[PDB]
Amino acid sequence: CKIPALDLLIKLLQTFRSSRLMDEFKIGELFSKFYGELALKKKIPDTVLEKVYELLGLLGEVHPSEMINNAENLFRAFLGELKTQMTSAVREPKLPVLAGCLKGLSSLLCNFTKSMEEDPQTSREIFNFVLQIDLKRYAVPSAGLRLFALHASQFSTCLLDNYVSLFEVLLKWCAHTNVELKKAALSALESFLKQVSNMVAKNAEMHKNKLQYFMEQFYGIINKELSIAIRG
Amino acid sequence: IHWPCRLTIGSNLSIRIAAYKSILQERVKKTWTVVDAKTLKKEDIQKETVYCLNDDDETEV
Amino acid sequence: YSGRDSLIFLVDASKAMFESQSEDELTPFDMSIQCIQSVYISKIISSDRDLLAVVFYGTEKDKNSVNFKNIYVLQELDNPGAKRILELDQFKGQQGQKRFQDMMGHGSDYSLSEVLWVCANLFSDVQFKMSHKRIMLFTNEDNPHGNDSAKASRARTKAGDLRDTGIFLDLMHLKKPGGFDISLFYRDIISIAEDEDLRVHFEESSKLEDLLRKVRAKETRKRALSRLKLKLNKDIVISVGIYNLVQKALKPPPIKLYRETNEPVKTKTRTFNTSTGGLLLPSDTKRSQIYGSRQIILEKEETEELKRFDDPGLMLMGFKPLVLLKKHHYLRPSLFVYPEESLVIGSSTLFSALLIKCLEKEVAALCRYTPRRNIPPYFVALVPQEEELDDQKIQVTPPGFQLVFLPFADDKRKMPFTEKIMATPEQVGKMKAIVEKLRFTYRSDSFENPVLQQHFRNLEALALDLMEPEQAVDLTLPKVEAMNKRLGSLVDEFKELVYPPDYNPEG
Amino acid sequence: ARDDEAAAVALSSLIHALDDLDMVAIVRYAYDKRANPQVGVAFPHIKHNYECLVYVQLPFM
DNA sequence: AATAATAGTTTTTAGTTTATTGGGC
DNA sequence: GCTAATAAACTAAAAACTATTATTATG
Repeated sequence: CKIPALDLLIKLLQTFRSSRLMDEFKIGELFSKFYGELALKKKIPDTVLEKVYELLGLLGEVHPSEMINNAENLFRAFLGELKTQMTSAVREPKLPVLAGCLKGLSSLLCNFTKSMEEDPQTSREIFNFVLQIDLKRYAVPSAGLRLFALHASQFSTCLLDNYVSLFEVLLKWCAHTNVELKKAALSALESFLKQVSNMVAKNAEMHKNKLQYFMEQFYGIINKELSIAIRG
Repeated sequence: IHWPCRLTIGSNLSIRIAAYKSILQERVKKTWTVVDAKTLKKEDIQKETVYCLNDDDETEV
Repeated sequence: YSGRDSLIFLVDASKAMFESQSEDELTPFDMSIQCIQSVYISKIISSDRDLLAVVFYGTEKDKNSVNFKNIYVLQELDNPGAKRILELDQFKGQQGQKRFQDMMGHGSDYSLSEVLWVCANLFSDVQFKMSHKRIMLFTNEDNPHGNDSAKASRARTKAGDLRDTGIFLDLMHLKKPGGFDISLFYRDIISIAEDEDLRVHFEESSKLEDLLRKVRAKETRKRALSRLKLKLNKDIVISVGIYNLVQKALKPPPIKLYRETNEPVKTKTRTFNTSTGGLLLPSDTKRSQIYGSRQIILEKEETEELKRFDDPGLMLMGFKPLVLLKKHHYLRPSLFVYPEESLVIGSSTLFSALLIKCLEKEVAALCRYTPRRNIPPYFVALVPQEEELDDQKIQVTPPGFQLVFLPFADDKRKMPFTEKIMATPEQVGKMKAIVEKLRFTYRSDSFENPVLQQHFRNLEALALDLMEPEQAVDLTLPKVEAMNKRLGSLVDEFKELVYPPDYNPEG
Repeated sequence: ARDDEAAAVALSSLIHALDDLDMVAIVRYAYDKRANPQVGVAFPHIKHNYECLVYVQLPFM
């Protein structure tokens, strides 16, 4: 299970990206079997093999109920391993490949589940929120940016805090290099701004954050920033 | 625990002896039990070994 | 790594090698082939990862892809396998010798340049890194290609050539009436840094014994067990190599393999929800320990942070006289540390200075040691071991510091020991006399594990399909009758001196 | 072992001879049926209230 | 459009399991 | 009559020591 296996995973992934509901149904059997081989708790697989998460990140079918009935189990496993990952107490806030894999998985699976209905929503918001330093074009922050952007709505009512910090972190990330990171930050930006505008419009407290947060920085915008500010 | 035995010397002498591991390594005398995360019990927690067919198959051997 | 080993074996396929001075003696063919069996068995025991080959010459056939006549390759440079051994055994002995001579030619003219060509090509084929371009052959003649001056010239030219390419060759003396005529034709053609110009050696005179002897050791390469750092003052930190000169042995892993295929089965073992028959999750795992009433629940990173005390490293605790440790404060087998300059350069200078000083000081280096992550630290003493040499100036002891381990208070288990009892000096003299009777000069390498050796015997006899497993000889059995004759009546003399003659030491 | 005071006196004489001659005894130890017999070194340990020998395992080649 | 940081290779190594005399009346 | 150490064999477990290569720079 190596570059051969990894390339095979990439192949079937791009297949499912192309193929949509012609023979996308002999997957539930396969879905169960990848859950089982992932339920092989042996640490034998390499971190690169953890791209298996993108494998289980699924959108090529209607995802019959059993897919959902196991998806939350997958989610909980990923949350636990993330709790392990960020704890720099293991000397590692590290998860070299894991982050993007679980990002893609939750991207494809949150489409079916997990609107704002509970604390777990805020929990996953937080695990994303911890997003210190990276290396080699800094893929993990971009992964987090895309993940949030696709499901910004499922994060409402818990983005109403730290907005100053979230905002400035977004600004620096798009200001940073690796234009892929820039555009990921852009997308996350617009998703966040739309969502916060929506929540503010329906508030009764809109005035507080309104007059305390926006026109000052909007004036202060005066490269690409202005254009975003224009939308803002 | 002592080692009551008889040291044999050559072919005609034997000495009853009592050995003792006076110096010893340090290891915990209480093992760690991995119970369930919900029942908090290990009874539902037991292993299933599979010797999946080493050929192009997965049947347990 | 620093390279691997390469070696090929060559045999003169001629009637002069199937004969003997007296035919009761083995033919050079037969002794050579059994020595090859021995060598391959030693490799399989020790370093079967190396690559081994066999080729013929003088036979009236050739199998080399070069297709030069009489140059018949037998095997390419391959790891020693039992199949190869059987291929050798079918013609080993002076009946398989005849069978070989039937199915295979034997005895013909050729030039040594051909065999040198084919062996050079075989070396060139393998893409790996070989630290030794060793060449082995078996013959006891130097004349047939010195017979033709052109053949001698080309052979020596190619010999110098392969020496230029760093190829090494060696020949064992084979049993001849006349011999290979030392320095007549092989004193420059052979890459030698030694001298044995004392006899044409018509008789065999070589290291064949060691070649036919079988060592039972793995002799793994030299690896840095660790390059871990010393935290001298938490500012000055040194890089040093970690090694042991001795490692407790083991047994090869039991390869579980399927019945009617002999194929090792890929095996996956996992836990599952026994309450429902479902399959568990790594999150489902909850670490627990019951004490009296409450069972206490902990996690993995919790289980390691309690094991986490400090970074992997060495923390110098101070100086302590070497005499301030008694050998009965022994712990797991001692280790050794060598200086290194991989990151901390100049640190070897410090190591030498401190070695010399504490040798003059006659004190040990007490340190606090954490091997690895999430490992508690322990008290460790560093005795300065001096580089000890011999007549050949070989490091019978290398320089550096032997690493010994300090048992803790809990490590002590004070027995319910009784009082102290003396003895008469005449009994002490009896004991001194008996000791001098059975005095034995110590020698470390004079012993092996009989279980290890016998399990080997089983293993290689199994692969070799022997008429019996080899009867491994236990060096640890004391020759009881030898001590009886070496002592005489001193045994019973001291027995009646101490033991009441009516009272046997048996209850 | 206890109740063999003759063996106790013999062991004491052994210890005294080892001290005087600076000998150390090379011995073969076999813990039980299923423990591998092996070689170790035995040297005396002396305290005011007890004299004893100390066994330390030794390696092979 | 080049160089670079990063993979398990074995190899030890350190918990586990067992089948082992032992205190009991 | 009950059931406790126990070293042996057996697991996983991390580092050495690999060899490989996405990188940025730059045209």
